[PDB]
Amino acid sequence: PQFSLWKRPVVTAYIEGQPVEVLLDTGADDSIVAGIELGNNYSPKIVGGIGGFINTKEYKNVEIEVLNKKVRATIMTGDTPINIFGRNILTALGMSLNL
Amino acid sequence: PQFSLWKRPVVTAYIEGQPVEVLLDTGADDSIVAGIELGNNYSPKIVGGIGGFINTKEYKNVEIEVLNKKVRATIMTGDTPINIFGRNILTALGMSLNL
Ligand SMILES: CC(C)CN(C[C@@H](O)[C@H](Cc1ccccc1)NC(=O)O[C@H]1CO[C@H]2OCC[C@H]21)S(=O)(=O)c1ccc(N)cc1
Ligand SMILES: [Cl-]
Ligand SMILES: [Cl-]
Ligand SMILES: [Cl-]
Ligand SMILES: [Cl-]
Ligand SMILES: [Cl-]
Ligand SMILES: [Cl-]
Ligand SMILES: [Cl-]
Ligand SMILES: [Cl-]
Ligand code: NA
Ligand SMILES: [Zn+2]
Ligand SMILES: [Zn+2]
Ligand SMILES: [Zn+2]
Ligand SMILES: [Zn+2]
Ligand SMILES: [Zn+2]
Ligand SMILES: [Zn+2]
Ligand SMILES: [Zn+2]
Ligand SMILES: [Zn+2]
Ligand SMILES: [Zn+2]
Repeated sequence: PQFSLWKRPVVTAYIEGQPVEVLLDTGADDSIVAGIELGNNYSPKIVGGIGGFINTKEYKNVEIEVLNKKVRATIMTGDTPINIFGRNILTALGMSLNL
Repeated sequence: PQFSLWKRPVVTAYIEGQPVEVLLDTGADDSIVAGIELGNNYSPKIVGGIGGFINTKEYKNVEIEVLNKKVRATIMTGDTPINIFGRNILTALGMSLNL
């Protein structure tokens, strides 16, 4: 698939079966999702964005389905205004930025 | 050129001739840089992300040299923690995000 970036590169995904809208974000190291409930097996993490820092819940080895692929990856849940798949997932998917 | 996303995609750009390192960010609609003064002809705007919001100043038709290309583009200035070249610049350069 190819994203020409005239529109946001947004897609739908499942995270442990939970449907989400996510932004493919080359500017993010991590993948941050709001709203989904992945349970109590997490570790707290601190994530910094353009405005400051948030606490997140880090879940390892989470099943994610996106772009017709299935991978395992780390998801952090917390208060992001847009759900983002960062480079930890983009690399698992084999994505690249090209010119 | 290809950015494989194992590392942050950061390159050196020249904005009105001054060198800045910038992050090539598909998750950003627009571009925001710190530490460079672009003057009194702007439109104030607020942008939001993780951690909250920041005040910015939006400048039009700014000279940018990056990835051996020269373009004229919209740039915001503000107290951003990292310099971001968002989709308005990536599309001017003809960049794409591919799987
Ligand atoms: C959260 C996204 C919807 C929007 N952001 C772009 C995003 O790529 C930022 C860009 C970014 C990068 C570093 C620092 C601040 C912001 N990355 C980010 O917040 O990533 C966080 C998750 O992974 C971690 O790795 C980097 C910071 C953490 S943003 O910086 O808030 C932003 C919003 C609007 C514009 N026009 C430009 C930038
Ligand atoms: Cl597009
Ligand atoms: Cl489009
Ligand atoms: Cl499913
Ligand atoms: Cl990281
Ligand atoms: Cl941490
Ligand atoms: Cl960690
Ligand atoms: Cl972080
Ligand atoms: Cl391909
Ligand atoms: Na003016
Ligand atoms: Zn398009
Ligand atoms: Zn499934
Ligand atoms: Zn949407
Ligand atoms: Zn991180
Ligand atoms: Zn992080
Ligand atoms: Zn971790
Ligand atoms: Zn030059
Ligand atoms: Zn400051
Ligand atoms: Zn392919």
